[PDB]
Amino acid sequence: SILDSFIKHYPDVKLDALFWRRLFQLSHFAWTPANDKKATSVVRCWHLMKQWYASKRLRPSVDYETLRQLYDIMKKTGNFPLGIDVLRSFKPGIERTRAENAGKVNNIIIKYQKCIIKELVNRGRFSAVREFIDSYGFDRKMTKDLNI
Amino acid sequence: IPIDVHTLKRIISSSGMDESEFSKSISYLFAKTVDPEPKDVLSLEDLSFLLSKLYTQRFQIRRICRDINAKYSEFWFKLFSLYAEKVDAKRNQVNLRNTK
Amino acid sequence: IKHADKVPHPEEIIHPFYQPTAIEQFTACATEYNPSLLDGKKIAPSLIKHPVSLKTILVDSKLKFDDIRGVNKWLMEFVARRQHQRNIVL
Amino acid sequence: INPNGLSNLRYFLQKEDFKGANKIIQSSSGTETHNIRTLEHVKNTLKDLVGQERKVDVVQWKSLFDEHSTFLTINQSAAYWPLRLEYAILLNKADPQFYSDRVFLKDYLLLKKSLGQELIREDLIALLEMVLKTQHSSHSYFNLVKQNRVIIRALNLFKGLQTEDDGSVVYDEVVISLLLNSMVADERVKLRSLYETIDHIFQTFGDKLTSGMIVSILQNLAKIKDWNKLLQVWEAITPTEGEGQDKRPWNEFINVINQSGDSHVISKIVNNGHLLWIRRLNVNVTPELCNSIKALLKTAGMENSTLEEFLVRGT
Amino acid sequence: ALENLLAAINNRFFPGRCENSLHPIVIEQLLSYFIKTGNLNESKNFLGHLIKKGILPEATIINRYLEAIDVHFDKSTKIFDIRSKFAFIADLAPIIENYGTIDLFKFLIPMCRHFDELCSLLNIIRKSNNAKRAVDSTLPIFIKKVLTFTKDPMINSGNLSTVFNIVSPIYGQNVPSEFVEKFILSFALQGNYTMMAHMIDTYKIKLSHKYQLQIIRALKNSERNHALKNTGAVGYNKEFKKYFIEKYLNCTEREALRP
Repeated sequence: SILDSFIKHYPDVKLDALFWRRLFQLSHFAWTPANDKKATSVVRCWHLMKQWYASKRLRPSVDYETLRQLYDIMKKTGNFPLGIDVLRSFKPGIERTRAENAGKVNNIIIKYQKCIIKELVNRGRFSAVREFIDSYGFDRKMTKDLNI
Repeated sequence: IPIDVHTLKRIISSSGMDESEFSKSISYLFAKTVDPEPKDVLSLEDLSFLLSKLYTQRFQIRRICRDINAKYSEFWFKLFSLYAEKVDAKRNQVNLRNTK
Repeated sequence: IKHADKVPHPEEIIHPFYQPTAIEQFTACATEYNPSLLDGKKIAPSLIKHPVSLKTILVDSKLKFDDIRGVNKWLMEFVARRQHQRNIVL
Repeated sequence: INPNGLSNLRYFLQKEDFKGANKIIQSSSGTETHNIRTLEHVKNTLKDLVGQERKVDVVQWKSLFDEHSTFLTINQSAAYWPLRLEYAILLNKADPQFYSDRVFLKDYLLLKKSLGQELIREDLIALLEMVLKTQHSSHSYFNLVKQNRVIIRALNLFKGLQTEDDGSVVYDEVVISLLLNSMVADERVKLRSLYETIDHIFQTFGDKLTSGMIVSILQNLAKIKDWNKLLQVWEAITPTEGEGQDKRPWNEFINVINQSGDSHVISKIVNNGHLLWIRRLNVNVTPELCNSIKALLKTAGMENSTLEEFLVRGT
Repeated sequence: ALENLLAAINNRFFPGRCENSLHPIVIEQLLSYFIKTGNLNESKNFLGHLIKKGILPEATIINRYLEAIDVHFDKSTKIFDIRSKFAFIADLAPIIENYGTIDLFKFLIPMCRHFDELCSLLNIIRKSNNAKRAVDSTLPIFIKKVLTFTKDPMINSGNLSTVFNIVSPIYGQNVPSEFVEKFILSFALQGNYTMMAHMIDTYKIKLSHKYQLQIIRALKNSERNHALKNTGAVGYNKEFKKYFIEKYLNCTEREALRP
């Protein structure tokens, strides 16, 4: 409330990516899985930054392992998966202009591919050129379905 | 570059301990690096210049020395000791007041 | 969409005497709309690695900078190689 | 050889009698000097027309002095070229819509290069001058884009050989500063080439860096308010440290930061590093410089003893 | 038998490096033998090894390299070529610019597919002590290549003027009339009427007679090519060209043979 009352009574301020990242971490320590198994704080803040000044080209890369942690827990959104709701975060920073290679960024994206699950028709996986679409799943699911 | 490939790393780890031989060690450090100036052994202005360079590259040296991360702190302590004793040496001279 | 013909690094490109003058490097750096080298003539035999064929296929490339960041680094890195090759005596 | 040339053409040229004014110039021909006369004093009449504020006869004038384009005038092009440059700029300042900068390029820069005469350095300066004189439509980050397009193609005319420019115009001062100022107006519109341009300036032009471009870079960077990279370029010195004192203009930095000069950034730059290198590199502080820093710190923090009296007498 | 010997030696002595470690003279001899046997792959490998060892091969051997490359794929430069012709030039970059025989320059004249591509080429000839004889040998082929590119009269006109002002330092002054007329022949096309008008008075050729059927042939080609290029003929139109038509014309041809 303090910050909100501040920025509606003040011209726009340079809300850096650190501000949002620290806000996400604070919300993570705030939301309680036992009291509420629905991370309202993190998602609400995520919407806040997405609509902050319409998020004018808000495409940073600050190693959001918090999003990965949130995705680890599932079925906490309007749609049936929680992860695919988090998949909306993909559109900001698709180009990965700064995240060319190396670091933990590329390591979490290749680790982020677990968001896909089940054998369905996913032809909207533009992602980035030269993607290993044929290195996960397949034999681990069809044979199990047959055995059932 | 002030940090080198195991060279400054070998020096900051020293031959077990800095001992009194580290003064010439840092002398060679700012000798091979930029501004060699092979005319003196130690000068306060040179150390003041070198300190900013060390601060900027302190990120990388810690990265490489993250495995050891033990003699690193002692090396910084030794650098402080040399800085303090040089300051005291200047302080003995009156110049401007006493302990400016 | 088909491949965009992404520019390769100067190591891939092989040319004996192509020395890029300072004026052309300034031209490349001052361009903000799809910069390019040799005016995108598609004449640059490149030891490039295709995403599915990483076998150092040799092919002339457009050398058209899709973006603007890092192009300057590309020019300094290329000129450094050419100066090094020129310097060596036989 | 008509003696009436350059003495009566003006009266029929103000009224634009077409054939009435063209007959006299048609009768004027012969020697090379007469050819100059036919192509001379037309600039004076055109300037008089500009004094009369008449900018709808671009095509008629173009046909007029293209019909009588003598070969002898091109034969002594060394002295004729300034006359054509005056003509072309005058047309540009008179209704440039029909005489867009591209028309200037095709009719002057292209033809001059074809004819083989060497390009004098001043051509770029006038090009930038008249390009920044007027701007086109689409005033949403596209004035800069198309301005970059026209300028880059204009200078693309001489991406070949030296053309008697071993010290190419790039190495000439002023032209680079003006082009940098033209390719971005202010913080309202910022292009994606700034960082590449002045980084290229730093790496390559550091050997022959001059006060001109090192000053304009700061002046332009102030407009975009890009302090985070401004401090990188300032801290970056192509020679090893302050080899031969400090080449970077400290006074100009004080003057530019005095302008605008956000409280937070000046506080960070004064106290949080980015200072005390003056005493490290032992540069001489001009008395005017000392006064400027005194005024700055009077507006900025701690003008009394620290960082104002310090670095001046060595304290 | 020689190939068997080479394989046995390489495999037994040390597998991590080929015969390139031998004395350079033997490597040069091996290069000569391979070229005489047309083993381009081995030739390029050994030549690349020689350059990294700080050895300058003899001019004749490099020329033999060039002709072996030419004969391997029946030459016949085309769109498909050049790129295939590449991959055998990387090790030769040190010998271009620094050093460089005339056969090398002539070999690279055609592979310059762009004017700016050969701008550096002509620059390094002008920086070489062999500039005069190399220019003497390769100027006509250079003229053909530069004319092949830059179809538009304006851009090739500027290119030719640039080559003119950069070759004028070469030979100092009094360039042989053979190149003067050869340049004019390739220059009579398109435009730049004014600078050739200067050129005739610049040197002492002053020859308005038939260039053994070449002057009128050049005019014929220009008017034939006028439909394709220079259609507007801004400055090159007869309204302007009339003065030059009536200026240089010998009595042998009756008003340019009444064209």
